[PDB]
Order: sequence, then structure tokens, then C-alpha cells
Amino acid sequence: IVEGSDAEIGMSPWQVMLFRKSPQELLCGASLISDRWVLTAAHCLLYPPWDKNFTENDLLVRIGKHSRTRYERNIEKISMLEKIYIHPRYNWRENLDRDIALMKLKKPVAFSDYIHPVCLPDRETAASLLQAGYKGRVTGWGNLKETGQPSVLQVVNLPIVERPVCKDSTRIRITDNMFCAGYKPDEGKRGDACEGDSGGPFVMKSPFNNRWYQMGIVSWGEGCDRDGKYGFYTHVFRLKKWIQKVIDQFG
Amino acid sequence: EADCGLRPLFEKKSLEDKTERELLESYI
DNA sequence: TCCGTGGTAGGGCAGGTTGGGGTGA
DNA sequence: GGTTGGTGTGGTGG
Ligand SMILES: *C[C@@](*)(O)[C@H](CCCNC(N)=[NH2+])NC(=O)[C@@H]1CCCN1C(=O)[C@H](N)Cc1ccccc1
Ligand code: NA
Ligand code: NA
Ligand code: NA
Repeated sequence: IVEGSDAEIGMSPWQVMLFRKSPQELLCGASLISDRWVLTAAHCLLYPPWDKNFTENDLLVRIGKHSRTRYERNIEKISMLEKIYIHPRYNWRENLDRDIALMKLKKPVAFSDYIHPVCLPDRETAASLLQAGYKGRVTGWGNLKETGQPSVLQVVNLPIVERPVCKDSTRIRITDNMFCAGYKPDEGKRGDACEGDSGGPFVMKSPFNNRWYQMGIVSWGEGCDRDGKYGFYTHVFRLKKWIQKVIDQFG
Repeated sequence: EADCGLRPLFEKKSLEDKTERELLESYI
């Protein structure tokens, strides 16, 4: 996260850390949606242009954390993965279209002050909140500049951007399965996600019921926090049926 | 889906984090 | 009105965990 | 102590 700030304790209790067992390295973010299911970005797991293809036994997830590195005794929870599901239409070459994955935990996790699931958006929530200008919130332990990392979890709030602006901002082919978010050069304020923040949730607070909903997954970008450039996120409401089916089919 | 979206240390105590208002004020 | 027949990729033209519908271009 | 213990400087920092 570039030009963000330290997170308050319990501020993003659905934040999840995708870790690799060996070598012990932090790969990405993810998010808690049930006591057994975590949602991350597909490219965190599978990215053939770098021969990345992680099995269920390659990885762990760490839930309830605040420190990036330090073991948070009696606070965090480490879980092994039962099964990984990648979106059948995920395009790792062209543009990370449908850059989404779901990971079933081997055993359900106990919620707490620091561990608690985020809601997925319905049609009404999505209609209502997915508008250019509205701000959401991105969290992660990814890098602070683009070429170090944070001591603890970082947060930033950034506005959703009009599609034509997002389209003009990159050379890359953009799908309606993704949105972009970030400040413009003339908005004064700054901020973006960066490498390592992938799979982390872009979230919005519903004025209708006070609940937080996950509208996006950190997918990609070009540099980090460059003027004229915006972070691209997986459009979660568009893929919610897949999310439903898989859960209901394999819970 | 039942308990979802409601942070134990914020919504369940009626406390706001420092900048969630920033988001809510952005809606228009 | 278009948004499947390979593509990220098998087998097949329908649907699956996938071709729906959305600030849709 | 802390977001969390104690034959308390590591097991995970200070
Ligand atoms: C895997 C994630 O950590 C990471 C998120 C980067 C977000 N950056 C900003 N500024 N919000 N994603 C990536 O690094 C992706 C995956 C592989 C390459 N990549 C990029 O962002 C490229 N710079 C752009 C890109 C390349 C190929 C296909 C799509 C996008
Ligand atoms: Na930017
Ligand atoms: Na197909
Ligand atoms: Na200690």
C-alpha cells in the first residue's frame, strides 16, 4: 500500500495473509468470507508467465494478524488449505480477467475481536455503491514504494474511477469483470495498492445497514501510486454466482 | 452471512474508526 | 442488436466451478 | 504489556 497508514486494531478483521510454507514467504492478501472459505486473487496461486502454480500443500493462511512478521500469540490463527478453486475463465496472459480464487480451509476458524468475516455484495448493494467518486478501502502488507514493506497492516481509502478514465489509463485490455480505483493527478490526495497487496479486499461500508461489503479483490496495476495510473481490482459482485455455487457445492 | 460485516471492535461497540466517515462522506 | 466453441484450456456446440449481464461499448 | 502469558529477552520485537 503506497501513501496509506497503519491500520487500527480490528479495523479489517477479515484481512487474511497468504503465506507459503517453504520458503516461508508472504505471497499475497486474501479475505475471510466464512469460517471455512477465503477469497484471494488467482494470480497469487497460478501465474504461468512466472511458472507459479501452487498446490494446496504449498500454502498457509494467517488470520487476525496486525504485525507483518511477528507471531501474534493468542491473536492470530494459522490454517492449512483443504482445496483451491480457480475461476475457470481466469485469463493469466491477457489481462488477469476474472483474477479470482477461493480456498477451502482444512478446518473452520473461530471468529474473535480480530477475526471476523466480511459480507459479499447483493445486487442492491452493488448497484448502490459501485459508482465513480465513491470511496472504498484497501488493506495489505504489500510494498510501500514500487522498487521497504510495512511493520504492520496498511490501510488506504480510495475512490472508484469512471470506466472511460480506467480504459484510457492503460494499454491493457479491460474487462467488465474488473474496476479501477485511485486518485487522479488533479485530486491532490494520493494512494494506491502495490505488489504483495494482491488478494486483499477493496471494501465499502453500507450506509443502509452499517455492514462492510467486499466489492473488489486487489488484482493488478502498473507501478504503484503513479499519477494517471490506477489500481485494478476484480469486480466481485460480477463473479458472486460462481462464489455461491462453489461454496454450496463443496462446503 | 449472518454476523457478517460487523466488526467486533467497531460496530459492535458503536465506535467509528478514524476514517470510515471519509468513505461515507464520499457517497453522492 | 453483442457480449463461446477457443480461450487461461477438454471436449465438444452445452455446460460445467465457465458464455452472465452490466455505471455494460 | 501489547492486539496476548510469564521461573519473562525467546518462542515473535522490544
Ligand atoms: C499479485 C499482486 O500482488 C499484484 C498487485 C499489483 C497492484 N499494483 C497496483 N499499483 N495497484 N499483481 C501483479 O503484480 C500483477 C500480476 C502479474 C503482473 N502484474 C501487474 O500488475 C503488472 N504490472 C501489470 C499486468 C501484467 C500482466 C497482466 C495484467 C497486468
Ligand atoms: Na494513482
Ligand atoms: Na468451455
Ligand atoms: Na513477549
